[PDB]
Amino acid sequence: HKILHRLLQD
Amino acid sequence: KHKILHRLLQD
Amino acid sequence: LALSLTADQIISALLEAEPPILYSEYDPSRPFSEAYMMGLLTNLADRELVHMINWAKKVPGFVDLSLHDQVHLLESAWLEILMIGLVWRSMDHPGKLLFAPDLLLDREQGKSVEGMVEIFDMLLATSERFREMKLQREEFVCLKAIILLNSGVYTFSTLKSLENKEKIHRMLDKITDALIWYMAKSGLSLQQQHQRLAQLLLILSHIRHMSNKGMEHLYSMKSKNVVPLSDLLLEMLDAHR
Amino acid sequence: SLALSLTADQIISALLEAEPPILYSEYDPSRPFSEAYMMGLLTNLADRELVHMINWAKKVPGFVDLSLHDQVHLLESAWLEILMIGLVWRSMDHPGKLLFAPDLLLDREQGKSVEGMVEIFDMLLATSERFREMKLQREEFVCLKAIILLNSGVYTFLSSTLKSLENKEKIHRMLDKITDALIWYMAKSGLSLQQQHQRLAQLLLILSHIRHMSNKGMEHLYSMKSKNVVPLSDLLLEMLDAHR
Ligand SMILES: O=c1c(-c2ccc(O)cc2)coc2cc(O)cc(O)c12
Ligand SMILES: O=c1c(-c2ccc(O)cc2)coc2cc(O)cc(O)c12
Ligand SMILES: [Cl-]
Ligand SMILES: [Cl-]
Ligand SMILES: [Cl-]
Ligand code: NA
Ligand code: NA
Ligand code: NA
Repeated sequence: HKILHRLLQD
Repeated sequence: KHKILHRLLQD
Repeated sequence: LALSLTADQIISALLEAEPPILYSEYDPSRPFSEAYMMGLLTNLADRELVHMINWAKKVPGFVDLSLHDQVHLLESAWLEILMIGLVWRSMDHPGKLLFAPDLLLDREQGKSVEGMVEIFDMLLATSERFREMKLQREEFVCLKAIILLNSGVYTFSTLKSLENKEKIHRMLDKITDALIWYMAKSGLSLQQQHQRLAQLLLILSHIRHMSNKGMEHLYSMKSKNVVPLSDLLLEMLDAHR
Repeated sequence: SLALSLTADQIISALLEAEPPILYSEYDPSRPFSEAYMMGLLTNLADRELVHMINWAKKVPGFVDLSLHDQVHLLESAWLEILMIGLVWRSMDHPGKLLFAPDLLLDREQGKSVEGMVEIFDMLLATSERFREMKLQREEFVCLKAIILLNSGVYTFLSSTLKSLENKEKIHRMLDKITDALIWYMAKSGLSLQQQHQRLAQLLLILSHIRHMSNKGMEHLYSMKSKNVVPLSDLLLEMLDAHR
């Protein structure tokens, strides 16, 4: 799970 | 001045 | 909805979304070794990336795309976006690069890192171009949004994807409309508008070049164990490998 | 200067007349299609095209008015971008394929024969699809190629003397004239003002992608050189070396 993908959610 | 490209642009 | 905004609304939205200007971690009690300078620049990029994601979510229409398209566009554009912001911040400081207010560097300081002065020289030349053109903040924010939407847009066959791609192209056209409107409002003649539109968009060829050279350099630094990189930067960099 | 006084029609006509020939590759179907064989075909073709590119550049309005050092600088910056935009143009009529030459039409599965090449193929193919989407016209293509030649190296172009500053300003004036020519062509074709500005931007954004693919291709070519995958001509080695 990419950090960037995570940050685009919150 | 010794570059091939330099020679081709003159010729 | 995003595609129904007027030119004024688009520029206003982009101006309001501008990210904060962060400080580097620079401790002036320590000298600028290659490793320390690389650590300062990459740590700054890491912290700026969080704010870049907030900014991207405020670019009209961006959050309407799928998360895969948002990831891909940011993976393609991130260093271009950092670098265009750097050049903008440096306009008021001829001969220097304002990485942060506490990290204003000249080309000789760039020699602290192998291969970096060549990149500094290109960024400094681009800052000179911004000054020559009298680049305005409204034009800058349009260019940054264009980079985000354009840099990754060709490497995008389902229906949903074609839909997302069409949305992006329609928004790129709306930003063109906004740039022209700003130039017309500012008094430029019709010929001056198309000439300046082209001058501005050609900036993006040079920004792309500098991002590619910076990415190659960062990979080289990583491959030589010069600097540890965050998981985010490792993944951002791996998107280009 | 005479070149800086040309009309839009004169600029477009000059660029159309300067178009280089389309050369053939050495492709032989009987040869094992190895990484080394494919890369030999591509580098051999690029070498032969470079000679014709020099003749073409000398016909771009104003180019021969610059110093020889100026001309070398601009070609060293732009050469692979110019080859690649020509490749994309030739490939427009062939969805899913890259027309390196009339006898060398390659798909992405053939590109997989070379390490690191399919990624480059995918970018070039996507750019060709964009050309198709836009219905790019030959008059627009030739203006873009001239823009690449004059723009790619112009930020690093030196202006440390009055004469070199003058030449740098001449390049920027000619870039403006080529923009004028593109707009004139699109107006004559019936586009509204809004459509003209939108299309000008769409066309110039192509050049960001061309730059990207050139940089990726140059890195790949350097890797091939370092790994001794194929022999490169003296000219290619010198052009490659001008990119560090
Ligand atoms: O320019 C940068 C930046 C950078 C940092 C902050 C900015 O706002 C802009 C660029 C970060 O890491 C690098 C790492 C590199 O190896 C080379 C570089 O040029 C850079
Ligand atoms: O694309 C090319 C071409 C090429 C050849 C002819 C053209 O008209 C365009 C590109 C040449 O050598 C390469 C060599 C490489 O290592 C990678 C490449 O992508 C290329
Ligand atoms: Cl912070
Ligand atoms: Cl003359
Ligand atoms: Cl695949
Ligand atoms: Na922060
Ligand atoms: Na116009
Ligand atoms: Na055979």
